[PDB]
Amino acid sequence: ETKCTLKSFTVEKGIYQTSNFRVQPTESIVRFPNITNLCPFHEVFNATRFASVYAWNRKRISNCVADYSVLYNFAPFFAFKCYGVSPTKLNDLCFTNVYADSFVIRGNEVSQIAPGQTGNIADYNYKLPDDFTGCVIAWNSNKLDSKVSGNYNYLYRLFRKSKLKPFERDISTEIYQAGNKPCNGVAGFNCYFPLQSYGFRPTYGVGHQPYRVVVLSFELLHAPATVCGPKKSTNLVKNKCVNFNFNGLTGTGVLTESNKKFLPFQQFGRDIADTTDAVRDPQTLEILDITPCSFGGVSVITPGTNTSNQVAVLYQGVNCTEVPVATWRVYSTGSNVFQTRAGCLIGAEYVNNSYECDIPIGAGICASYQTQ
Amino acid sequence: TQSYTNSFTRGVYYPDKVFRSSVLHSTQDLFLPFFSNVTWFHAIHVSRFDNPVLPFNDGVYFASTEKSNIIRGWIFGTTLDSKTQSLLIVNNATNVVIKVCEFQFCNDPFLDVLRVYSSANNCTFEYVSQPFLMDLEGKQGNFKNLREFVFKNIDGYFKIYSKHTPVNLGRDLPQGFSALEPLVDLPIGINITRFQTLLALHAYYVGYLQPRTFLLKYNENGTITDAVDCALDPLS
Amino acid sequence: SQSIIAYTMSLGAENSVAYSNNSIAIPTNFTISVTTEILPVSMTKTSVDCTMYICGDSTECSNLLLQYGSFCTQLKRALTGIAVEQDKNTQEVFAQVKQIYKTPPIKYFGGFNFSQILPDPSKPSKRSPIEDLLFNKVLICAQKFNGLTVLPPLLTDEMIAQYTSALLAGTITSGWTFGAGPALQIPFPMQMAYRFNGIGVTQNVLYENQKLIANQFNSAIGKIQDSLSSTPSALGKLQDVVNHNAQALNTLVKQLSSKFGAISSVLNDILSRLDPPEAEVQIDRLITGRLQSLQTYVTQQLIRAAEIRASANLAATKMSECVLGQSKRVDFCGKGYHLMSFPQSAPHGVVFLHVTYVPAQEKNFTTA
Amino acid sequence: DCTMYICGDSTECSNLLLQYGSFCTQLKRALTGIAVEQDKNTQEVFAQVKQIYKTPPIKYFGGFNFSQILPDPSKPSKRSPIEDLLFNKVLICAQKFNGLTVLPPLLTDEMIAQYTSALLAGTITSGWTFGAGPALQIPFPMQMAYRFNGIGVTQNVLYENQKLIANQFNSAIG
Amino acid sequence: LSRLDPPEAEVQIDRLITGRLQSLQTYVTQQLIRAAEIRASANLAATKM
Ligand SMILES: *[C@@H]1O[C@H](CO)[C@@H](O[C@@H]2O[C@H](CO)[C@@H](O[C@@H]3O[C@H](CO)[C@@H](O)[C@H](O)[C@@H]3O)[C@H](O)[C@H]2NC(C)=O)[C@H](O)[C@H]1NC(C)=O
Ligand SMILES: *[C@@H]1O[C@H](CO)[C@@H](O[C@@H]2O[C@H](CO)[C@@H](O)[C@H](O)[C@H]2NC(C)=O)[C@H](O)[C@H]1NC(C)=O
Ligand SMILES: *[C@@H]1O[C@H](CO)[C@@H](O[C@@H]2O[C@H](CO)[C@@H](O)[C@H](O)[C@H]2NC(C)=O)[C@H](O)[C@H]1NC(C)=O
Ligand SMILES: *[C@@H]1O[C@H](CO)[C@@H](O[C@@H]2O[C@H](CO)[C@@H](O)[C@H](O)[C@H]2NC(C)=O)[C@H](O)[C@H]1NC(C)=O
Ligand SMILES: *[C@@H]1O[C@H](CO)[C@@H](O)[C@H](O)[C@H]1NC(C)=O
Ligand SMILES: *[C@@H]1O[C@H](CO)[C@@H](O)[C@H](O)[C@H]1NC(C)=O
Ligand SMILES: *[C@@H]1O[C@H](CO)[C@@H](O)[C@H](O)[C@H]1NC(C)=O
Ligand SMILES: *[C@@H]1O[C@H](CO)[C@@H](O)[C@H](O)[C@H]1NC(C)=O
Ligand SMILES: *[C@@H]1O[C@H](CO)[C@@H](O)[C@H](O)[C@H]1NC(C)=O
Ligand SMILES: *[C@@H]1O[C@H](CO)[C@@H](O)[C@H](O)[C@H]1NC(C)=O
Ligand SMILES: *[C@@H]1O[C@H](CO)[C@@H](O)[C@H](O)[C@H]1NC(C)=O
Ligand SMILES: *[C@@H]1O[C@H](CO)[C@@H](O)[C@H](O)[C@H]1NC(C)=O
Ligand SMILES: *[C@@H]1O[C@H](CO)[C@@H](O)[C@H](O)[C@H]1NC(C)=O
Ligand SMILES: *[C@@H]1O[C@H](CO)[C@@H](O)[C@H](O)[C@H]1NC(C)=O
Ligand SMILES: *[C@@H]1O[C@H](CO)[C@@H](O)[C@H](O)[C@H]1NC(C)=O
Repeated sequence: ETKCTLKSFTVEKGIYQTSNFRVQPTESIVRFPNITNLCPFHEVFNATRFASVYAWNRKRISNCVADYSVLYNFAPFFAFKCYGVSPTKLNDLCFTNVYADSFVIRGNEVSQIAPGQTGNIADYNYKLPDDFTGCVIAWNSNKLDSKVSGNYNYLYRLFRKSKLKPFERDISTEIYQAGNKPCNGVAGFNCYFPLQSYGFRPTYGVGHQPYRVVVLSFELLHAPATVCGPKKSTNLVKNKCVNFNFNGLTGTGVLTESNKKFLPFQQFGRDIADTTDAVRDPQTLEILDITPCSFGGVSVITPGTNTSNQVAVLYQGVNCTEVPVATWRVYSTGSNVFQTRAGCLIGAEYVNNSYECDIPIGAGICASYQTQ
Repeated sequence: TQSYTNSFTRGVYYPDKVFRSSVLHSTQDLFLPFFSNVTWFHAIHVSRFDNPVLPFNDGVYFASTEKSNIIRGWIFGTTLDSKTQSLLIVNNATNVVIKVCEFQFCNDPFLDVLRVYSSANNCTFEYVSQPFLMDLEGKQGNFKNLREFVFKNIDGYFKIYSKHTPVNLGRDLPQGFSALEPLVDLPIGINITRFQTLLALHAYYVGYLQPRTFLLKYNENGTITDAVDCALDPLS
Repeated sequence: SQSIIAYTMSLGAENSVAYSNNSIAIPTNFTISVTTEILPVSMTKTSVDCTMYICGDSTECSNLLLQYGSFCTQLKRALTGIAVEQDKNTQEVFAQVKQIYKTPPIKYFGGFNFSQILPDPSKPSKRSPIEDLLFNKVLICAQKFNGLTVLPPLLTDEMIAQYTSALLAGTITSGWTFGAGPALQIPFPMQMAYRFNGIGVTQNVLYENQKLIANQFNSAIGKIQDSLSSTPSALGKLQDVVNHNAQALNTLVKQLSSKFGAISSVLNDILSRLDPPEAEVQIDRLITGRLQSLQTYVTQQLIRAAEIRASANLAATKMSECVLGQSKRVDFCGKGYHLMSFPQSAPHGVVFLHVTYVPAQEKNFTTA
Repeated sequence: DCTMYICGDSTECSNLLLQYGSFCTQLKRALTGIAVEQDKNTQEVFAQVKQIYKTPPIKYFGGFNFSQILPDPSKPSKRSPIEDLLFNKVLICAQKFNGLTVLPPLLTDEMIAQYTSALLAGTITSGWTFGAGPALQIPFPMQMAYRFNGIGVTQNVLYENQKLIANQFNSAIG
Repeated sequence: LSRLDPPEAEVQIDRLITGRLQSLQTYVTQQLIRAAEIRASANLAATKM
């Protein structure tokens, strides 16, 4: 490795740095609350009547177990575009608050429901924010949501004075003002009806039929999570380098015990470096302290290829007693372990004599190729 | 009957739900400025009522020292009419009957020489829970309990913080420091711009918040003990 | 009854001299004084790892760290060079003597009192009282968990004191000879007579006024400890170095929590909330931001190390000239005529105690 | 100033200046350190004397002529003739309107001349003694004799050849 | 800021900000390097005085 890090077949006498080492995690643990009640998703997708376009039926999903697999009972899925998050990882996530908006449109405008897009539905009926996160779903409903004479229940806005700000219903039967005649409710020439109706019949085709669309909006931030995926809980392990997934807080640690005095309304913990330090167990409601995982560089002490081919390692600032990483099989060599202030020295003895210094190490110690 | 006084150093609340110790963290948010002008309202009808509707903007700091249950509830919303959506809060002995039912009239006292929500048509979210206004009595009236509340709403949700202080012993808005622990954070999407208070038959402060930058100090127990403004004085 | 008052800067007391054709002024008394000088010698060694810092424990992020050439085989070399020169600085400053000398058992030097600077065997640390005061007037684990490591110097602060003790014991029983050839013994009053003979004063002045000179030296050395312990900021140069290094590390580690025009500042969050194929957009922004934030730190460190090497060189020169001999340069080894100097260690620095000669009482005369 | 330079008087631009960490709390510190050391440099160079000395009224130093370097009371600036030549051989507002400010030094060029005058008046009536202890008077020819005695030349050379040396000095300074 | 609306205006502004940040960091570094070599001369001037 020393010959590889610096391009040569002959390394001069001295000390060199090659690479780093880190302790490796052993097992994975997942902790979730006892909440088991299913979410009302199965009702919002499977309903009888949907609202109009200008007045959508916004719903808020409270705390429950959400299974993002029941919605797959709907086969077609004309569009399943997810913007903020990847759909595949939708199951293994936790959200703060979830909004669902369901309504019905025509095919030619199904592509219009997206951030940063303009038109008639996207400007006069429903505008999404540019930084929107969530998913959109659309399916075909011509065969069971149409009449031979047609359905005129659904109407969409066509004329508006000003651009619609995102997430703003505009239910208002105000007569359009055009031309130069101040209409006072005449609703005649130059004063149009803002809402125009639809007609749905089984004789139409794709792009001329009603499609049912539902949009889900999320928000991810440090807050008590109410909606979570159906991932199974696990057990608790302490004083061992493990990776944890506490309610969205994922990362490696040791998870010792703590003596902190968290207030009853606090959840997380921080430090002067704005890094997570302490956590509150979702189920047992105790306080755990998260200290990171032993890591550090390594060094090789060589007397030079001209003399010999025997080396020693200088694991920087890790205790030999517990974690000397115990791959080139030089670990805890018999009678070759020395615990100095610099770190773990493997491959050299420690005599009680004193000579001049050849290869400095640290805190005052020197290595040499002295003969017996 | 409106009197005026000095708000002193008051109205500091925990901005986030995290734990910090021995930190000098500084944050920018809606706060009550130091040494602001607080209006001491006054009314009495125990000799209908003698108070019009107060304006609401950027939240309200509300403090009072009542006897047992004289002042109970609050009314929020626009125009306080049964055409728009309004919020009601009533604090009785055992529960809170907070609701977002639509109403315009909810009180027919008729003091001699309930009738709550007289017209409630289309109700909405309810959050019945433990009562807010509770007091402990040491069988002496030397120390009058002081109750402080902060109401605000930003990007959804209704944030209500509160604190009790038995330290007061005869002064209005005393010198000292006391942070407010969060109590209620419930979700409502209605639009609020007008504010009024209730009163029980058979003392009243109003403030206003502004966007300011504060610097707060935490102790080793995680409790805020001091805070400084960054616009009041050049030394600050 | 106080208020802030603004005035015009002054320059000093107006003085007038009475120069004439035949008029001279000669002093009739002297005054031995002790000055003090403080010099930084070295900062704290440090090392930074790119991979753990820029792309924490993520092979997906580490793969994208390529296509940037080798921007991290040079930062390591620069930091290693800085650490090596930091190790060399103290070796240059202190290791001026080939051997180690021991203080004599019986301490009696013509009446002079050196107990304030000689090692005290009572305390196990084996340090002079002045060094104790210097050691008592001059978040850590968080940086350890981000790839920033702090290395120990290759001279523990228990053999540096040995070097200082050897120098100070050689300079009181051998004069300046031990800096050129073999050490040669000489009584202390004779050495002071020789030092007086080097600033144009005959030696008979010393031997006729010895008790007074010894008392003046003792009084001068007595109050320097009080002045050091009572001045609000005397060791103000070393603390500036420590504060600058701590602030640099703090502002480097704080930069990790910045969006840099990306959705989040956490690699785990972006790696779990999004799929690979479009995830190499935010990661690039984070990598670029962190690369700039680390290059700035390295450049600042190089610039700061230059100005501390430029001071370590001066400290070495002052040790070679003021201590191992007598310096004729004006106003170099302290104000006034120079007699001798003593070194003392301090955390990442040295403190020189200069002994200087100053005339006291003038008298007018007529000359031809 | 970062804000006026990078995003001139535009709150919309200033909002985007975040998400870059603190890249402008360090430039201010660096520039402040540079300014402080610039102020310290001249203080270190010039302020070598604790007191301020005055030139004697009657000027006659063994025949030497110092009028070319001593302050001239005729000009109100109180500067030597040589300093006048040095001062006469060594778009501005546009930079002021971009956030780049120029600060004045904390020594006006009318008390630096006082420091130089004090040094030069001390060095001709006291020799080198005023740099170590109290200033002591001494005639100028005696001082030159002492200075000759310091380069391995006996003093009797000076006192036997004085007018010639004075003329050579005057011609050299001219 | 006047010819375009906010929502897509945060594209050119980023380029301007980046360019100006680099152009100012270069100036600061040059100033530090130049100040070092003038301090190194002020010290010599003080010694010579
Ligand atoms: C040259 O300067 C030295 C230092 O000041 C002079 O020595 C000091 O002389 C004064 C005058 O007597 C002493 O003050 C008195 O001393 C007696 C001693 O018992 C004391 O009882 C009085 O309360 C008062 O302090 C002073 O002690 C003495 N300094 C020392 C260290 O002994 C010296 O006299 C001067 N030379 C000439 C020729 O005047
Ligand atoms: C040396 O002699 C000169 C001249 O006699 C002294 O200077 C005078 O001192 C007296 C007494 O204080 C003053 O009244 C005069 O005004 C001084 N003359 C001038 C031109 O300044 C001088 O003080 C004597 N030296 C010492 C040390 O006293
Ligand atoms: C040298 O100075 C030290 C400190 O001033 C002297 O130590 C003091 O000695 C006196 C008398 O013996 C004691 O009353 C003090 O308590 C001592 N102080 C300390 C801090 O120990 C020492 O005696 C002096 N040396 C000689 C030879 O007199
Ligand atoms: C010192 O030198 C100056 C300048 O050379 C002399 O000033 C000149 O004096 C002569 C005769 O008095 C005049 O003709 C010149 O016009 C003067 N020149 C200037 C620029 O003023 C001065 O006289 C010399 N000092 C003495 C004592 O002779
Ligand atoms: C959908 O709902 C109807 C009634 O609301 C019910 O009869 C039907 O079984 C449901 N089907 C699915 C797949 O949920
Ligand atoms: C979850 O259930 C366990 C089993 O009874 C119980 O000990 C624990 O307190 C419960 N936690 C919550 C948050 O309901
Ligand atoms: C050691 O280096 C010298 C240098 O030229 C070389 O000649 C010699 O062969 C080397 N030793 C061995 C064993 O190769
Ligand atoms: C290893 O050393 C560290 C510090 O030197 C210490 O904290 C730790 O307890 C040691 N290991 C054991 C098993 O004692
Ligand atoms: C060397 O010193 C160590 C530390 O005191 C001690 O444990 C060891 O026994 C010594 N070895 C010998 C041979 O004296
Ligand atoms: C508060 O406002 C009133 C009305 O202008 C004014 O009279 C009073 O002085 C103000 N309070 C203070 C402390 O200035
Ligand atoms: C308080 O209100 C709750 C909720 O309506 C009610 O059940 C309870 O009886 C009330 N108690 C009193 C004393 O009015
Ligand atoms: C309240 O509900 C009734 C019936 O549920 C409805 O007729 C009325 O329009 C509603 N009020 C509104 C929507 O303002
Ligand atoms: C709230 O209602 C008032 C009055 O109807 C209106 O002026 C204001 O714009 C509304 N605010 C919001 C956020 O809807
Ligand atoms: C922290 O709480 C403990 C527990 O009662 C108490 O003893 C200590 O005084 C408190 N310290 C502070 C600063 O509040
Ligand atoms: C000094 O010498 C000059 C030159 O002759 C003379 O003019 C002056 O009067 C003398 N002053 C004294 C005090 O002797």
